[PDB]
Order: sequence, then structure tokens, then C-alpha cells
Amino acid sequence: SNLIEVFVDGQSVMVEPGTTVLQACEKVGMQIPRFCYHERLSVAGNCRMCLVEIEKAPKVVAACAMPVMKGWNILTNSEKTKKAREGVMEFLLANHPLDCPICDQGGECDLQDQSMMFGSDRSRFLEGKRAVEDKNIGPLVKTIMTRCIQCTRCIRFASEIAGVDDLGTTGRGNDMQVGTYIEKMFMSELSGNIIDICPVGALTSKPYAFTARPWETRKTESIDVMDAVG
Amino acid sequence: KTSFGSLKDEDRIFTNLYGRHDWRLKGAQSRGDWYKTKEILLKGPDWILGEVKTSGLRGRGGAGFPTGLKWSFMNKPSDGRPKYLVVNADEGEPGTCKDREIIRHDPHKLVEGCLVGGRAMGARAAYIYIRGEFYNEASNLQVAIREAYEAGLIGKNACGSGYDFDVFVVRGAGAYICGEETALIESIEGKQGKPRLKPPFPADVGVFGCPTTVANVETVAVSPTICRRGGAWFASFGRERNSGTKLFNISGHVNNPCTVEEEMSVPLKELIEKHAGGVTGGWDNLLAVIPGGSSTPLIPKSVCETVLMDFDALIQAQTGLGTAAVIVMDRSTDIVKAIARLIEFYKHESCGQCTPCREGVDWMNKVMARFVRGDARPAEIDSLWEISKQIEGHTICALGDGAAWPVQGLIRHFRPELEERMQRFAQQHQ
Amino acid sequence: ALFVHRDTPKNNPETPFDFTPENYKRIEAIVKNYPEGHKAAAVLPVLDLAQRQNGWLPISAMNKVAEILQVPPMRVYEVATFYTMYNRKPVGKYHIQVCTTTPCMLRNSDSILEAIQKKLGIKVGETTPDKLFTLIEVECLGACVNAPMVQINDNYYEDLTPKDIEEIIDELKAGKIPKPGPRSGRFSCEPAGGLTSLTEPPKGPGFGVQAG
Amino acid sequence: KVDDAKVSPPKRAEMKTSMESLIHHFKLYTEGYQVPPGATYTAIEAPKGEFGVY
Amino acid sequence: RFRGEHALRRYPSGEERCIACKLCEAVCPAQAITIEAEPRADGSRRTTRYDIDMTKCIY
Amino acid sequence: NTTYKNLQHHDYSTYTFLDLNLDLSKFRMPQPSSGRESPRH
Amino acid sequence: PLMGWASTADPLSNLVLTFSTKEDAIAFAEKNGWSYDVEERKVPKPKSKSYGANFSWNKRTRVSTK
Ligand SMILES: Cc1cc2nc3c(=O)[nH]c(=O)nc-3n(C[C@H](O)[C@H](O)[C@H](O)COP(=O)(O)O)c2cc1C
Ligand code: SF4
Ligand code: SF4
Ligand code: SF4
Ligand code: SF4
Ligand code: FES
Ligand code: FES
Repeated sequence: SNLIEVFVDGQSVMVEPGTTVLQACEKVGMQIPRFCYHERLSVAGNCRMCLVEIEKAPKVVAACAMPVMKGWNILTNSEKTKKAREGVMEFLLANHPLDCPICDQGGECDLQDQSMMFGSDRSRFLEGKRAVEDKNIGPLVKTIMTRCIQCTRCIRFASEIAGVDDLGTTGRGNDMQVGTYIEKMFMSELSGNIIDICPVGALTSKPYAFTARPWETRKTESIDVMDAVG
Repeated sequence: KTSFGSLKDEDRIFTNLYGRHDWRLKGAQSRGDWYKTKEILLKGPDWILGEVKTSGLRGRGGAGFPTGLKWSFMNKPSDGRPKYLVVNADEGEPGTCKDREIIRHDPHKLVEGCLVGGRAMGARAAYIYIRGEFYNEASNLQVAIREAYEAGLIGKNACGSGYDFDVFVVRGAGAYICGEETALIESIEGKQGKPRLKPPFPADVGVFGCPTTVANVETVAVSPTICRRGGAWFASFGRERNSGTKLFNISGHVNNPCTVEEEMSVPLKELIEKHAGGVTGGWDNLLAVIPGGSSTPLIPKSVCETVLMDFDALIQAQTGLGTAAVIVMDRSTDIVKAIARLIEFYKHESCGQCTPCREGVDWMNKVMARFVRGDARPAEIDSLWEISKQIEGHTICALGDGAAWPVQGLIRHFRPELEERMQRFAQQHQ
Repeated sequence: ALFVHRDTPKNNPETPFDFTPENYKRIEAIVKNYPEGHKAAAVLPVLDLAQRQNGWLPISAMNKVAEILQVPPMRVYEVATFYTMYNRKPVGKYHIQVCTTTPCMLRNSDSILEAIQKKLGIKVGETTPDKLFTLIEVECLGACVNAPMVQINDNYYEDLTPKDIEEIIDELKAGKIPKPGPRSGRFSCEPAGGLTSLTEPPKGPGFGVQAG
Repeated sequence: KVDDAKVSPPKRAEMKTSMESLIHHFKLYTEGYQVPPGATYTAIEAPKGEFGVY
Repeated sequence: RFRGEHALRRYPSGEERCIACKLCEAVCPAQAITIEAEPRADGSRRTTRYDIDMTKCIY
Repeated sequence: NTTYKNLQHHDYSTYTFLDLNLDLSKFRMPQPSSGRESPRH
Repeated sequence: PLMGWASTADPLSNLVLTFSTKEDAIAFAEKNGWSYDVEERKVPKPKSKSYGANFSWNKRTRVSTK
């Protein structure tokens, strides 16, 4: 009656039909590391981080957008799964600038945490390191577009929640500038909610910009005002 | 079994290579089109699929997926969503002119084949995607569509029977990625050309959400000839996995660089010299041979003097066979420079979905620049080997893979010229 | 290559831009080909009509295409910044594409590059201090089987040499245009030896077939 | 030091031109590297005697 | 390599070398560093208050 | 036949693709709709 | 008033006690005497999304960008 058998490294569990490998892996506790997938949006696949060696397959496949046939076994802690994670994490940090002091996501990065816990240590790629000059999106949202890892999360957020359709990919190859083409100061509702979407330090708060770095500040429960929803 | 195979006349699948007797549906009827096709259509598409798998058609365009398995996936029972046939006609793998010849001298057999493919799987409309480089040949295709419509035999209620089938033509805008399997589909959709993810197949969700498929022009051309001719007459030319005729063309360094139909297997020295002039400077002048085009590793001299031209043979040679640029190159050119220009081409045309092809072609372009100038260490050439092991298959499409393979072939074969180049740079700086 | 607009008028909407009602009938044929429910698929043919009407597309052309196809303009800006046939910089009458990658460069395109350079004067990638000579070198086009090639506005030139460079450029100065086909004889893509192709007039439907 | 940059911080040259080494420098000095759970004991010979640490 | 005075440096004919990136207060094992940061009218990120407690400084 | 049977391509003007698409618009079955007229209606 | 710091007369201000179950939390809080406010655990809600549904035909779930 609508169940699917998978083995997470031997531990059997049941999967509803149509869902992903990733929701079942998060059901058993294993957080497969992700960059483009986010549960409030649709499923892109453009970050490639969620590769996992699924058995009897020479090719290692994504986990955010895989249909779940009956009777899997999912090897998360294998050899070439770790090798693919090392490779992808080495690819991300190539054209990313040395801005971790002047970033605003020092305590709250994603490249930093996942490159400690999953990446390599000795870097490579001696020369190169192109840079994309920033834009002026809005006076409420400070924007540096060199740190953009082109992950296509703000674009999906715009076209699927905001409905404004002002952010887009421009170019090919390495050169993909993400933003608005026409020098237009992007101003709409929920434009303050894009600084929490952007997983790397490429879209930060403008009025907050350089007052603290989030290990000093303590976090406290409270209830919203000014809206009747809270 | 043939002794390695060669061309026997009138066993050509299509005649009228260039400029022959006319260019007309009447000339198509004289060459063998619109002949007894309704009795083939009204027998049942299962018999057409049996005829094609009797011929055993290996899929073209340098992929390897056979047509019979694909169009047997296309036998889904018809729901409320229609079925579409997309005829891809770009020419990547620079060196090609594969179907430029076909769409310039014979669109009528393509019309025959798209009608056959539309009947053989429940398809309803066929979009034919031409490269944007081909305005004049596209207008020749439009004239041929006008002639086939003006005959009153395709469009609505084809072959006299109650079976409508419409064909449209969409131009390209200039890309390598629009030739691929699914970026084609979304380039038709008006969104910018970007491939989808594979485990949702095009035969389940395709052009906006319909079970469609994509055929190469050589498959469309060979398809009505197998229907109108006997079973496995096509299959008697070559081996058992791959079977039939293929365009082996030298677009490159020979005297009179040109195009020939041949069978599936051929001795390579007869192929190069006894059909297309001669090698520039003789057989011993060339440094190496690339088959396939640009998504294929190289083949050196001591391997190219003996290896026959089969798909299984080039699997045994760790390469992949494609079309029309089965060419040699001279010692007088530097293969490092040639492959570096090819990597520059790969950077200039690639979409930016996947991180690894993007950054890998970035590193390989800058590192092949530092190799042409020779400003590196041997750990760098083995690092280029390591990254070419890392990239391959970790993407969506095969452009990253086809950027991995030439680096692989260059490292597997032509180490000593790299070492001498770097030693001469050391002598230059010191 | 500066993928952000940065108006610089002779751009800066509204630049006055409008078509011909005959071209409007072309537009209705184009969005009558594609099925109802997915009107947004004809963006590239309508923008191709805009380029063929006015040789390079301004931003007001993109606003016009967006209002005709009733889409937000951002998809039109994506398709304009994505492909190759659409040059957002203003160009001249004739447009030179010197194609050189794998058979073309390896069959000595650099002689043709030198010939174009020291005949025209302006450097590669740039434009000219007049019209009709916007020169760019380009990647592969498909037509590979001959000498490295030149594309001008919907026409080809193969089997080149610097005297043919002088002839074709002086005749585009004069205005008389040569053929799209090959040169040095061999009137198509030909095996240019002793005619190793078919010679007999082919039979076709007459001889032995089966189940037909 | 060890050649395991996720435990010992790198040096200045790679620190001023890397990316992974700058990230490792930053988070290694802010958070401190994670240490797997468990209880260990060891003891060496201080000049007094058994200097033990648990 | 003696450790004494707790002095600051600056750029060659340039501005203050500090960015206020809070690493020294994140590592300061008696928390004697106190950094409150603001950007100025230019745009480069800088400080307001950079205090060393000489009592707590273990050096 | 060793004579170039083309040059039928040679007269192609820069409008002819849209001209042929224009003139061949008849016998067009209705390109089947789906609910709304557009993704945003 | 001399350096611009945040002093406090609160020794208990920087306590935290990370536990594993709500039952032992409430038991320890009632064992050690003071009052307590229990907020309940909220998991992320499981959803139903698919890439083919992002490529719909006559359903409005359409990606509209890629
Ligand atoms: C890297 C790559 C490049 C391709 N380039 C072209 C091309 O230029 N033209 C084309 O018609 N198909 C091209 N294709 C598609 C293949 O020809 C593919 O085999 C085709 O969709 C179906 O061919 P088959 O069914 O005969 O195997 C390309 C595919 C890939 C992966
Ligand atoms: S701006 Fe941020 S969210 Fe948007 S694509 Fe770039 S990294 Fe992703
Ligand atoms: S987003 Fe980039 S610059 Fe910012 S902390 Fe992370 S890696 Fe450093
Ligand atoms: S490998 Fe590169 S060119 Fe191919 S789909 Fe991925 S990003 Fe695009
Ligand atoms: S905040 Fe501290 S660590 Fe950072 S630049 Fe200033 S003095 Fe150096
Ligand atoms: S999470 Fe699956 S690829 Fe981004
Ligand atoms: S490389 Fe010049 S045409 Fe293909």
C-alpha cells in the first residue's frame, strides 16, 4: 500500500512514491549536503553537491531530483562519493574571492562549514580567479556579485514566490552574471527576504552591513508585530 | 562476412551527393521516394519497429544509443497529451558537414523519414531544428516543404489515408549545446537553451510535457529506405552490433578534403588515401589522426596504421566514434596548439548549469595556455590528468566529457613533445 | 563583452522603433505555428524578425517584442544575451565571420587572418571606421570540409587565398556579390579526384524491394 | 606542522593567496576544530612525575 | 619576536590597516579585545571602538 | 551526374525563411491548448 | 560608563543546558525548583515536489525560467 523499500547503508526504511532520495535520507537523519535545493522552492540541480553512489551504477547521480525505484541501497560513506565531494568542493573555491574577513557571513557561511566538514585542505589552481563587478539592486540590500556562486536560488525564489521576474542568468561558460540587466533598482515586496535565501555572502543586508559577526550576538525567541499573522 | 568492407556501387543508401540530375520531388520519385509507402504505413508501427531492429540501426551523431530501443520506448499508449518528433540538424564536432550535404541536396528523403517516424510511434507533429548558420539551406528546405505541400500529399490526411502530419522548421541561433539531446527541447520552448536532468526522460516529459523524441538526420534519411527495402539488407555491411553505411568524411588535412559514404568497417589507409586524394606530404608526414570530430581522443601513427574503423574497434581503442572529421594532422602543426584552440572553442560554447564543466574548462583553457607558452612543471601535466579524471561523467551533458577526452588522449599519447616544449622553455628563461 | 546594458542613447528606451504590417502578418504566422497555451515559444523567431528588419536589435525592440508576445521582458533579455546570432552592438551592412577552429585553423586560417587584417586595417573582434566591415573571428559553423571559411550576411565563402580576399572585399566595396558556393572548381562538397562517387543513373523504385 | 590544514592552520603565503586556506584560517580560529566524542587519558613524564591528563 | 606593546600598523601612506573583522576578539583568551564596528561615509568597512584591556591581556 | 544541380539556394534573400513560414501557415491543426492561455493568465 | 560595555548583575545570564528529551528537561527543571516554559518541537513538513511537475503541460506549476 504505497511503500518503497530503501536501505540506508543497511538500515531499511519506507518511502512514499514520487518523492526524492533526499527526503528519505533526511528522514533517517543523514543530511546530505546541499547548495541549490531548498524546501521552500522548486528543485534545480545546478549545484551538483548532492551526488551519492547508488549501487549497481557506474555513474554517481544527484539526490535532490532522483525518483525512487523500489528496493534501493544508498551508499553515502563510500569512496568515490567522498571523492566526488572533494572534487566539487575544490571546484567551488576556485573563482571565489578572498573576502572571508570583509564578508558578512563569517559565522554563517555555507562554503566555510561544508568545506571544513567535507572538502580538501591543500588548494590548487595557482593563477586565474576572475571577478564579476557588483550591481545596485536596491538600497535595502547590499550586493556583491563576485561572491555569487551562480547557484540559481534567488532566481527561482523570484519567479516562483515573488513573481516579479527581474533576476536572470546572462552569459555562458564561466561568465554567468546573475541579476537585472537594465540598471533598474529592483524594488518589490519580500526583497528583504532575499538576503536569507542567498547561501553565500553575495546578498547581504545594507543597513546591518558591518556592525557584528554572528557568534557574539545571542539568539532569542519572540513574536512578530505590525502584521496580524506573526 | 566481408574482408573489412568497402563501397560496392548501388548499395549506396542515398544517391545524389551533390548537384545531380535535379532537385525536386520528381527527382525524389526517380531516386526512390514516395514509392509504395502507404502499404508500409497501414501495416502497423510494430512492423516498422521490427524492420528497423531487423536492420539493427546504430544511433548516429556519435552517441551510441540505438534507434530501436529509443523508438520502442516511444510505444507508450496514447493519453490526452500528444506525441512529438524533433529532427535535430545542428553540426557540432567542428569538422563536420554531416547533414549539410543532405539538407542541401535532398530534403525529400528527410520528409519521407519524418513521415515514417511520425507514423511509427504515434507522433503527431515534427519540429525540424536547423542551425542558425544555414539560412540559404533552410530556405531550400522551405522550398522543398512547399513542394511537398503543393503535391497535396503531406500536411493533412497524408498518403490519401486519414492521417494528418504537420512539419515545422525552427532556426538555430548559433550554439553547440542546442544540438544536444534536451537543450534542444528547451530551446524550442522559448527559454534559453539549457539541458534538463536525464532520469525524467524525453519520452515521458518532453516539449512542454509531452512524450516526444529527437532523431538525427541520418536516422531520418535511412528510415524510409529500410521501410521500402528488405530486412537486414542494411545489416550485411560490417559487424553485428554496428551495422550499415556511414558518412566517413575527411574535413581536414588531406589533398582534396571531402566526404564519402562507406560501409561500417574500412581499412583506414584505403579510407584516407585511396578515396580522398592523398595525405599532405605522404603517409609518414602526419603526426596523428583524430576520428570522431572533437569529442574523441586522438589516435597516433602506430595505432592508426592498423586500427579499423568500427565502433567496437574504437571502444577497444578507448575512444568514441562520431562523424565526418576522421582526419589526420601533420607534424608541421603542434597538436598542443590544436587541442588548445579546441579547448578555447569549448569555453566559448558551453552553458553554465553545472559547476564542474564550467570551472574545469576554465582551468584547462588557462593551463593549455600555460602549456603552449610552456610555463609549467610536470606535476601540472599530471594535475591536468587528474582533473580530466575528475570532470568526466560528473555533469549533465557530454560537453564536459568531450572536453575531458582530448586532454586524456594528449596525455596518454604525446607526453614527449610536452616534455621537450617545457625543457625548451627552461632553456629560454635560463 | 559587457553583458549589462548601461543605456548610452541611440539606445535608452524609448528609441523609436516599429515594424511593417507585412511583418506583423509574419508575426501572426509565427505565433500561429506554435500551439495555444505556450505562446512564449516564438520569442527567438520574432527576435530574428527584429534583427532581419533592423540589423541589430536595440532595447526598445526588446520592449516591443515583450509587449507583442505579452511576456515579461526578462525572458527576451535572457534569449538576447544567450545566443550568438544577435549582436546588441550596432554593426554595419556586411558582417564578417572568419570561422576557424579544428579543420579550419589546422588548414592554415592564419594566412586568411593576416590577409583580412592587413587588407581591412581594423583588429580582430573590433569594428571599422565606416559601415559594412564589422569583423569577428568565430568558432565552428558546420561547413568544415574545405578551407577555413568566411560567413557574410547569410552567405558562405570557402576555398580562400589572399587574392580572393582582395577580390571579395573590393567587390563588396563595389557592391557586386559573389557566389555562396565553393571555389577552385568542384561545384559542391566534392571528392575532387577522379569522381569516386556514383556514376550510373540510379534506378530507384524499379528493382527488388520487399513488402512494398 | 601537520599537512592536515583542517587541524593546524596554514602559513601566511597560502593564507594571503588561497581560498581553502583562508576559510580554514577563519573558521579554525573562530570556532575551533571539532573533536570526536569519547573520553581519553594519557600521561607523560613530567620532571615531577606522572603528568596525566584526562 | 618579543611580545610587548600591542601596537597597530597602517598602509604605506595609507589608511588604517584594520578591517574590524573580529578575529582577534574571537580568539582573545581573556576577551580583552572589544570591537564595535561601523562603516564610514566612504564605503569601506571600519570600526568604532577597538579596546584592549591591559589587565586581561595575558600576551 | 557531375554537375552542381543546386544554385537553387543562391537566390535566398534575408526574409525568405519568414516568408515561407508565412505562406505555409494553412492546414494547421489547432496546436492543442491546455487550460489557461498562458502560464500567467 | 568608562569603556562602553554591557555589564550585568546576572550570574545566570550565560547558562545553557543542551538536553536530549523533553521529559528529562521537565524533570530536571522541576527537580531543581524554578519555573519553566515549554515550547514544542516543530519538524519541517514533508512535501511532494518533482521535476516533471516543474515541467507541467496544463498545470500551472511551471518553472518559467529554465
Ligand atoms: C556533446 C553533444 C553534441 C551533439 N551535437 C549534435 C549536433 O551538432 N547535431 C545533432 O544533430 N545532434 C547532436 N547531438 C545529439 C546526438 O546526435 C544524439 O545522438 C541525437 O539526439 C540522437 O541520435 P541517435 O538517436 O541517432 O543516437 C549532440 C549530442 C551531444 C551529447
Ligand atoms: S545571488 Fe546568491 S542565491 Fe542568487 S544565484 Fe548567486 S549565490 Fe545563488
Ligand atoms: S560566502 Fe564566500 S567570502 Fe563569505 S565567508 Fe563564505 S567563502 Fe568566505
Ligand atoms: S556540462 Fe556544462 S554545457 Fe553541459 S549541461 Fe552542464 S553546464 Fe551546460
Ligand atoms: S579585527 Fe582584529 S584580526 Fe581583524 S583586521 Fe582588525 S586587528 Fe586584525
Ligand atoms: S542539491 Fe541536488 S544538485 Fe543541488
Ligand atoms: S570549424 Fe570552421 S566550420 Fe566547423
